[PDB]
Order: sequence, then structure tokens, then C-alpha cells
Amino acid sequence: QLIPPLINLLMSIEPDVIYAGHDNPDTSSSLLTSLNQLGERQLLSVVKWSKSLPGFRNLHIDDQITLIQYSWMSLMVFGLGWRSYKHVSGQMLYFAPDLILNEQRMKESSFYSLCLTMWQIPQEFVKLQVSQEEFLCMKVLLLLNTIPLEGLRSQTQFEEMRSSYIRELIKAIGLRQKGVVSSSQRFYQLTKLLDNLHDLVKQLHLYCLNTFIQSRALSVEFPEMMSEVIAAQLPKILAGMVKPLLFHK
Amino acid sequence: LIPPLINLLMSIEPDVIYAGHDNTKPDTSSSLLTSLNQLGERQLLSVVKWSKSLPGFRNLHIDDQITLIQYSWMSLMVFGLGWRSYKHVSGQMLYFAPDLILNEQRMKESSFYSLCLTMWQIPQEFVKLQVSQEEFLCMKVLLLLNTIPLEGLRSQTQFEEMRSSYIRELIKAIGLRQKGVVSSSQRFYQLTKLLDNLHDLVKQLHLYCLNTFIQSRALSVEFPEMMSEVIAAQLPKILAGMVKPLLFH
Ligand SMILES: C[C@@H]1C[C@H]2[C@@H]3CCC4=CC(=O)C=C[C@]4(C)[C@@]3(Cl)[C@@H](O)C[C@]2(C)[C@@]1(OC(=O)c1ccco1)C(=O)CCl
Ligand SMILES: C[C@@H]1C[C@H]2[C@@H]3CCC4=CC(=O)C=C[C@]4(C)[C@@]3(Cl)[C@@H](O)C[C@]2(C)[C@@]1(OC(=O)c1ccco1)C(=O)CCl
Repeated sequence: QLIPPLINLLMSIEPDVIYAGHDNPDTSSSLLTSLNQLGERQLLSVVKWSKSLPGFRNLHIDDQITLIQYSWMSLMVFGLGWRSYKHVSGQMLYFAPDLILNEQRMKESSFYSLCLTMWQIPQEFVKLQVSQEEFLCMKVLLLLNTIPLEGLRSQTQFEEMRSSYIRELIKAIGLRQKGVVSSSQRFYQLTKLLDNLHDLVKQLHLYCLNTFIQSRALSVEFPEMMSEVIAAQLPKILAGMVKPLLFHK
Repeated sequence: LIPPLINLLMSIEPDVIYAGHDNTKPDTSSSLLTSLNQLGERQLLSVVKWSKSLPGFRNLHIDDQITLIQYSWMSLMVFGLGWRSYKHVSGQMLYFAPDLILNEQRMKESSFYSLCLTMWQIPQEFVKLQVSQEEFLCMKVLLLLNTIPLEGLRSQTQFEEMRSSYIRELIKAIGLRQKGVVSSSQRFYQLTKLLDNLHDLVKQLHLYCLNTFIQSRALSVEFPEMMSEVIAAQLPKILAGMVKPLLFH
């Protein structure tokens, strides 16, 4: 087609729709447990996606697991932004077809604040008019956007993969942004959106880990696979003991 | 010839606290950490009582007092470990308590030799500097007052007055021994740098502690009541850097 084959591949490997299983009165705590229930199902889906993503299975298995444990929440908030942009024009948060939040369902002050943070992504998607082909290549680069302070075991292959998906994003931008000046500026805008996600996700990581270490008292359930990625890396990530990659100074 | 506020600090200094540790039984990774945290809980209770006696502290807002103890406990307790090790065993063993003393061979046998080396840095620095009791008592008050919230304190004006008063007192304590002008100025720089350096050493202890707390059931490590409360109140936020560490340099 005019659509490059790697992008059409990324489109075919996107996860199908995941339901939260929410029991449809609204309450902050039961809402949070439903959000983490959904997060467990989405985590399964991200690891399956990774198994089909070109290049990723060839990195050392420890690097595969480290990059999923670093990037899971960033990938899931970026997909929440896509669904919300696409289904409700960014104006509600479309966590799943059975768990769509508007402002009436955001009652407790810290819950609404966290939603506003997440709401930044679909607002930028609406402003910039991000395309599916852009979003698919961006989402790979977010998987690949933090490494350990000592680097990865397959650092060479990693660097090759990340360059390949930067070239692919350039192709995605080229589908629509025809000028030299305009497609350069578009590359800048998209890559700076990805750099800015590191600071957005830090607030969600802190709230997550604070809730997780008193989850019993809070009556907030975290499922087993999500509890493992939290316990394995979150405190180290929050402490700054990882290397976030940036496109811009 | 000792200034009255320092004599007061000496008078209110906690007494030595026993761990009640059973040195019949060989060290086990779980039993050694559980006994360390039981002793830490008793030392934390004592720091709370000390703070009720420390001039100025009871006149800050009660939420400020709680926050400053939640931010500084680890720093206070490591600094107190350093002083007892220097005073009682010439700095050459870690003197957690009179019944819980780790010489280097017991450190090496423990599963925690690296952590023990990191904490044993502090008494070795006290030996190198020949820190006096009057300098230590003032430095320890400044560790209580060495981090504030990003938004400041409710009693920010009273806090600054208090913290400046204890800086002035450290300057008087230096003057007891350092009679020359340049020597005295250099010693103020050295001791205040020692304090600034402790932020980085304590970050390492805070990360291990929070990982141990998350994994406490798996690892059979007990965390007593007040210790748990302060870890769950602030430790993720401190490790995220969402507080303001005060530096002298
Ligand atoms: C602030 C965090 C960040 C949250 C994730 C964002 C990314 C995300 C997107 C999804 O579509 C489904 C689940 C997750 C993976 C989230 Cl909503 C949940 O697990 C729920 C998460 C972890 C989190 O969400 C909230 O606290 C929250 C979300 C909305 C309002 O409060 C939380 O700590 C639950 Cl206790
Ligand atoms: C690495 C940390 C730092 C430790 C504190 C240092 C400061 C301290 C000084 C004490 O005398 C009593 C207790 C504490 C408060 C410590 Cl030893 C314990 O709670 C035990 C603490 C938190 C800690 O200690 C160790 O892990 C450890 C290994 C060997 C010595 O300490 C821990 O995480 C245990 Cl869960």
C-alpha cells in the first residue's frame, strides 16, 4: 500500500478490546480495585504483544522482562489516551468499554487529580491530531524509552531496534506531513511528547507505590502479576536508579 | 565553658537502648533484620520523646513535628549508630546496641556485608574528624531539621528560626575546640558537608528498607508499628525526591 509494512504489522498485532469486568454505585475504592483488575488483564496483553513485536524477542530475555517492568504503566496510560481520543474525543477516560469515567465519576479529590494528569495524553492527541500510524510507532519507542544504569545485556541489538522504530515513526509522519519543514517540526512535537511522558508517569508511579504498600488498609486489591512488576522495579525507578532516554536535551 | 543549649542537649540525649537480642542462636538473615527493626522501633519511640524535650520543636505545628520525624528517622538513627560505634568500640565495630554489636567478621558472615560497610562509613568519618560530643549533639538536631516538604511547613517561619539557632549553636560548639578563625571556618564547612553527604548514604538505606518492607512476608522480616507507619507515610515520596532536602553547600 502506501502504508509501510512494519506499520501494517503493528496494526495487526494491537491487542483486541479488554473489558474490566466492572460491576455496573460508584465508589473511589471499588473503582480503584476495578482499575487494577483491568491493569492485570492489560498486562497480559502487553506481554503477548511484545512476543509479536518485530525485534523484541531477539533481545536477551532479561532485557525483555526489564523493559516491560519499566514501561508497563507508561504503555497503559498511552493506550488509555489513544482509546479516549478515538472513542470519546478525549473528553472522557475510556479505560475499557465497561469502564468509562467522566467527571461525575471522579469524586474524591486525589482520584480526580490523577485523572487530570492522565487526561493530558488524549488532550495532546486531539491537539496534534495524532494518527494511528504515528501512535503505533510511538508506543514501541515508549517500550524502549528507559534502560538500566549499566545498560542492557543486548544493548547493541536494542539500539538497532530503537533506531529502526525511529525511522519508522519518520515514515509514519511522512504519510501526512509532506513538507521538509512541517515533517521535521512534527518529529519534534511527537518526540517531545514522549520525553514529557517521563515526568507525567512519575506522579502515577508514586501514587501507585504509595497505595500498594498499604493496599490492605485501603481495601485496594492489586492482582498478582501487577503486584510483581510493582515490587520488582517501582521503588528503584522512583529512586531514580534507571536511565530514562530522551530525544531532546 | 559549654554553652547552655548544648548542655541541655546532653541532658536530654536518649539513654542506650538494648535490643534483647539472643546471641545464643546463629545469625539468620530474617532474625538479624527483625531484631534490628525491633531495636529501631524502640529507638524511634525514644526520638519522639527526645523531640518533645528539644528546645523549639514543640512550638512548631504538630503536623510539622510529625512530618520532620517521618522524614529524618533513618538519618537520626544511622547517625546515632555512628556515634555509639565511635564512642564505645573505637569506631571499629557497628554498635547497634550493647547486646547487638557486629564486628567485621560478623558483618562478612551476615548476608549484608555491603550495607554494613556503607553504614560503617559514618563512624570511620567520626574517627577521622575527631568529632566532639558538642558537635555531634548540634549536628543531630540539624538532621531532624534537614528536609522539608516541597510546599514548606505550616510553621515555616518558626522552623527557620529554630534551624538557624541550631546552626549558630554548632558554630559555638566548633569554637570550643577550633580556636583559630580559619580553622573554625574550615571545620564548619567540613561538618556541614558531612551532613549534606548523609542524604546520599541514607538514600541507599531507604531503598533497601522499602524493598524489604514490600517483601516482608516472603522474607519473614517484622516491621513494628511506628516503623511501619513512618515508612508507609513518607518513604516512597522521599525516594521519589518529592521533598526538599536542605543543603548547606
Ligand atoms: C495512579 C495509578 C496509575 C494507574 C494505572 C494507569 C494506566 C492504566 C490504564 C488502564 O486502562 C487500566 C489500568 C491502568 C494500568 C491504571 Cl488506571 C491502574 O492500574 C490503576 C493505577 C495503577 C493507579 O490509578 C489510580 O490510582 C487512579 C486512576 C484514576 C484515578 O486514580 C493506582 O495507583 C490504582 Cl490504586
Ligand atoms: C538497610 C536498612 C537500614 C537499617 C537501619 C539503620 C539505622 C538503624 C540504627 C539502629 O541502631 C537500629 C536500627 C536501624 C533503624 C536500622 Cl539498622 C534497622 O531499622 C534496619 C534497617 C532499616 C535496614 O538494615 C539492614 O537491612 C541491615 C543489614 C545489616 C544491618 O542492617 C533494613 O532495611 C532492615 Cl529491614
